[PDB]
Amino acid sequence: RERLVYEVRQKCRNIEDICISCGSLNVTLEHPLFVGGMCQNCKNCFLECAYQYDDDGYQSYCTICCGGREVLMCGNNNCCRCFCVECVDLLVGPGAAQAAIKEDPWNCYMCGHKGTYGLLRRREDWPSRLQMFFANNHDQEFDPPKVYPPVPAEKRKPIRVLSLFDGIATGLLVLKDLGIQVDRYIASEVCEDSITVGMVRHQGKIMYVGDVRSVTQKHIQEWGPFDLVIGGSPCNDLSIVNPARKGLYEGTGRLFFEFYRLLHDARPKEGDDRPFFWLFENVVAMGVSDKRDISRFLESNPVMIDAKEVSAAHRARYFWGNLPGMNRPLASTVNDKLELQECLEHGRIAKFSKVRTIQHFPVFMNEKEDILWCTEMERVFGFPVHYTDVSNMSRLARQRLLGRSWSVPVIRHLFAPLKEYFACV
Amino acid sequence: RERLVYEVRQKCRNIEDICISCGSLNVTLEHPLFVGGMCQNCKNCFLECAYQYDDDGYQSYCTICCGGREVLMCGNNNCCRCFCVECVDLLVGPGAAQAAIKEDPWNCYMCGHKGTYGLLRRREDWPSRLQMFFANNHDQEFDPPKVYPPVPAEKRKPIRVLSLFDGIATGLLVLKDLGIQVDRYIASEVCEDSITVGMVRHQGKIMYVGDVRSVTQKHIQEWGPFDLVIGGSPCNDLSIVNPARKGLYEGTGRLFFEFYRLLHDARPKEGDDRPFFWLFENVVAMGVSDKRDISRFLESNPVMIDAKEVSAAHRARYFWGNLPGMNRPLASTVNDKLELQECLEHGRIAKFSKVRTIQHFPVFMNEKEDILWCTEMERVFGFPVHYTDVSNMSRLARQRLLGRSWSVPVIRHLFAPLKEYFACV
Ligand SMILES: Nc1ncnc2c1ncn2[C@@H]1O[C@H](CSCC[C@H](N)C(=O)O)[C@@H](O)[C@H]1O
Ligand SMILES: Nc1ncnc2c1ncn2[C@@H]1O[C@H](CSCC[C@H](N)C(=O)O)[C@@H](O)[C@H]1O
Ligand SMILES: [Zn+2]
Ligand SMILES: [Zn+2]
Ligand SMILES: [Zn+2]
Ligand SMILES: [Zn+2]
Ligand SMILES: [Zn+2]
Ligand SMILES: [Zn+2]
Repeated sequence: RERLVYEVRQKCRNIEDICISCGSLNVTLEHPLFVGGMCQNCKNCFLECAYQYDDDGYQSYCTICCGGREVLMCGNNNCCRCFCVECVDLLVGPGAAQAAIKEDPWNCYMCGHKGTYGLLRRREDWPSRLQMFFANNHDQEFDPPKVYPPVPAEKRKPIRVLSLFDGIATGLLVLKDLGIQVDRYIASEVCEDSITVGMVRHQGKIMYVGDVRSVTQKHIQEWGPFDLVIGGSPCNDLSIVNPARKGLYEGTGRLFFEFYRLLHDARPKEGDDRPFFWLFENVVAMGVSDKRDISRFLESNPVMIDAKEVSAAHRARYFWGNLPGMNRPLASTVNDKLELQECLEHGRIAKFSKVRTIQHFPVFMNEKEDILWCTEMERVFGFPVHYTDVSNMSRLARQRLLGRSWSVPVIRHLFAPLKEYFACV
Repeated sequence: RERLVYEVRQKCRNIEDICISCGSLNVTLEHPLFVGGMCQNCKNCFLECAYQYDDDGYQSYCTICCGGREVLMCGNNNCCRCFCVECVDLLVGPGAAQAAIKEDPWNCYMCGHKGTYGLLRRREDWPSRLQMFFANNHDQEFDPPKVYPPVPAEKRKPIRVLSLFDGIATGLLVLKDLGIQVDRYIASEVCEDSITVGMVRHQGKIMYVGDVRSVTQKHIQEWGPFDLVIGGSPCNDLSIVNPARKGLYEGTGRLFFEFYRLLHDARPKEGDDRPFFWLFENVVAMGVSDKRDISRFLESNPVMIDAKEVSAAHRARYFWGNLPGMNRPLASTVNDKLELQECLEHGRIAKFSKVRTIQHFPVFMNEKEDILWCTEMERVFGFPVHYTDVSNMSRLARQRLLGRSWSVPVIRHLFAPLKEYFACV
């Protein structure tokens, strides 16, 4: 693309007529953040790569092209973006990257105070375009989810939940917080610590099953009709945060199908018009063909929901499902804490306003750099105070346990219209 | 196990009380071919490894322990077994392997003419035990397939077939050979050569679809009710014959679920008691957890069927399904050719009686070593004479095309009782 952008700056080619990521001429889209066109292969790359972060908490690849060999990290607080040397040679000029390295307090171009440069200019409604960009994923066209008519209030009954990959029983907790009567809560999980957390916090009510692969269709039938089936595949191997990324499709992908199977096992037959609901959860840093196969099998379009809208964590997650109002915008109640500082312990001050979890140690306390405490990690994700202090487990394990979990106010947002279909306390 | 077999030969321990594969004390089974016990981990290893062959046409690992670091290949004609140096040190004695290397015309212990040795003796009903060994896979317990009562002859109608991973239309060909009227034959396939083969040989009757992943439930509904859904996942990546074995679960495993999905899409509802039948096919050289997940999802027990019983090829394949009489023993009609020589062209003589396809070049013609000709490969698998000579394709591709296919008399054996449920020509 060096010669093509030579012709762009000579006013012989429009920058909007060229794909600013790789220099392709097959322009179909516009680049959502900056000025230029966008080809489809770069859209797939952008889907996979944009929200991939390294162990330093900064982006794994360049923000522009979603590739790049050596990148520029950003000095500005809470910003995690990177711009590779090659991109800066076109849009800011030749040698601007090598000169920009030497600028010790440097701000990236999404954070630049001027907001206007010569060849590169920032497009104004970029957050709106970022939200629209996932609606722009009409390549995987699917039929709209079947809307079930509301059951009258006197006729409502307690909800029954099959919860696969339950973890620390975030789903049941949220259902309690919403005041929905829970007839029963069947849960499959294999990690003993998470089992214990659920046992204690939910007071023996949870009927514990073993591995998901031991659950047969006969099991599904004899454990009574289910009203709500929920689950989230393992995300630790999909996430770029784990240093030992042996594979992505291995382990986690197989377990996905387990959800798939039991979903069909729990689904009412056609002609049985009783209300039935399901939710699957996954990370945004995933493969495109992976995401397609998931969308193909669950026969639906993903919704991306980021917890930043309602909580103090960057937690962007896909939610497939047929719960009513899964698309509607997220509202943050006053109880929710949109600033990191409100979630800290007294005596601590946060330089950060959000913690990126999908400047390693986020806290300045007594002029020293510390990790968030376990009870604060609970407060960040919306869990009740001292939620995971049940058994005698190490801090590393307990942090890990909290880290995998669903963001509580997001899950409250999703589960809230179920109150219109089931009984209240 | 060296010290344990020291105590075995001192008449202080029974060889039947020790696992002769790895020396484990957790004896649950008996070794099917030879004298000793067998632990469960070695059973899983034996399931994965026994029918794995290298590119030389001989076994990938030792026959005894299904491991081994350096193996002894067998001199006897058509025998492909290998025995590693370590195994021969216990059962035949120390240094017997190094001395046995020096014996230039050497026979392995499954082929030895005496049939009786000191520590190792061959158990007599080993083929019967080999057949029973797959019935011995009761670890994956499942309910018996639902038997549908026979429809009266006057009421019978033409069969409708959804055929995924169709290849060269072996299924429709076999249905024609059985004289079953075929209302329609919907087929998904992506390889153009195989499409062409089916087009020509089946005279435009086949309605060709694209990739299986583009077939929706709506497609399944609007293409009319299906009476028979069949398919076999890609086996080239699972097979050890391809040198570039990057993975086994990638590509082929994902495509398996496609079958799974469309099967549920094509299945009649409960309460609709109309006859419906399905068949899935796969190779025997596969992983145990892979085989378990397949058995879990199709909710059935595999049947292993080897084509040697009815054809001139070693073609051991798993068949899941609910077709009546899928367990019953295979009969070879006089038309079928149990000897390789009958399948050769005139002027050729086969040293081999069977061709192992899952001394590379199987034929001595004019005192020279040659590959089987394409028309003979067709004759080996039971295809009609000159079946794949349709378009202008290379020999390597055309052999490959034939190689993937289902064995015709095996498929005839499976499909034969469908004549009791549908209309005849
Ligand atoms: N085979 C298996 N069966 C059930 N759970 C499993 C499993 N393998 C891994 N898991 C669990 O699946 C979870 C995935 S992340 C769980 C998030 C959950 N929604 C929460 O709020 O905590 C992990 O806790 C892991 O322990
Ligand atoms: N995505 C896909 N959709 C349909 N077929 C595919 C496919 N990917 C690979 N295949 C085909 O699946 C076949 C698997 S082996 C086919 C055997 C078949 N029963 C026969 O008699 O020939 C291959 O021919 C391969 O071309
Ligand atoms: Zn591009
Ligand atoms: Zn870049
Ligand atoms: Zn910045
Ligand atoms: Zn053993
Ligand atoms: Zn061995
Ligand atoms: Zn032999």
